[PDB]
Amino acid sequence: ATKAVCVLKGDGPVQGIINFEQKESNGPVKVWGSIKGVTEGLHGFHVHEFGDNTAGCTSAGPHFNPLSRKHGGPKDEERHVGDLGNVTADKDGVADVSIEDSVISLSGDHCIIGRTLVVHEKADDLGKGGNEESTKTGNAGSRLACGVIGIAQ
Amino acid sequence: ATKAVCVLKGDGPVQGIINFEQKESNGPVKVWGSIKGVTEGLHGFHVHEFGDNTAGCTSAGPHFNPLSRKHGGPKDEERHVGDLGNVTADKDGVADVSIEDSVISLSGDHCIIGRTLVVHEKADDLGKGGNEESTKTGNAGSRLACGVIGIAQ
Ligand SMILES: [Cl-]
Ligand SMILES: [Cl-]
Ligand SMILES: [Cu+2]
Ligand SMILES: [Cu+2]
Ligand SMILES: [Zn+2]
Ligand SMILES: [Zn+2]
Repeated sequence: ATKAVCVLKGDGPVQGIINFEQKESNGPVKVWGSIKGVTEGLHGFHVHEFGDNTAGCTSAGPHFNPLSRKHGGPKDEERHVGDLGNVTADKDGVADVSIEDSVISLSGDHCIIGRTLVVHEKADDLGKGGNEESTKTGNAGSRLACGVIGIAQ
Repeated sequence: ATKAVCVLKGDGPVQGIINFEQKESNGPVKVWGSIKGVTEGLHGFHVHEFGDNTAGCTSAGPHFNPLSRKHGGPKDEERHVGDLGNVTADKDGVADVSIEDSVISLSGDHCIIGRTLVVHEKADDLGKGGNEESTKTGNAGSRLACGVIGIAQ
């Protein structure tokens, strides 16, 4: 299988390790791991275009959107390639991440390797929020931690 | 694509930002930037196989070596793809990096996107030391700082 990994860090207490595995060419990508230091509830979770952390998470730019679509949720046909929805933290501030997605890839034009994974302050409204930002960013707010997605063994 | 970036970090603090640019896929990659916090003199400088920083720089594994060749200097035919030689720090502990390399790439099978850039404790002996490690690691010693190479705007 092809594999990738991302270490999430930021300016505050949020940190985690996220794994990716794609067993078959153009097949589903399994995304799993854990994030700690976040508030209980849902937090937006996306791949952003640039693997640039020079000024922290802001340097990663907008959502990864090679097909020029509107923002949505991962279950929607209308979404950015990088739109992985929300992750959910428990009362301890720990989110167990377990996603399977077939729009991201670990090769080709939808490849996410070398791009940035970002966990946000607020929930992503999945494009359902009724204001213009909703179909751009999902209103997920500030970037609490990020990392560059790297090739894994 | 045509640009990449890497934020190097390690204990010291050792800190740097390294940029990569490739005009066309059949051309060389320019590698430039600055590294601070290291001892005066030459330090080994390589792309390692994995973009995995989970336990720091050790997690990046061996030099990026898709052809299974021996370790060398950047000028040599017999080298690893990731063998970028040495960078040189001044009395103030700052290295100004300025390399052009024809073997690394920002696309294709020698693509370094999603891999780890590492600066070392010691100089790289370019495979011309007397010992068996010379033609594996160049005897560059510990890993002072690293980061994952990301796609840049
Ligand atoms: Cl959802
Ligand atoms: Cl040299
Ligand atoms: Cu995001
Ligand atoms: Cu090295
Ligand atoms: Zn989006
Ligand atoms: Zn080498």
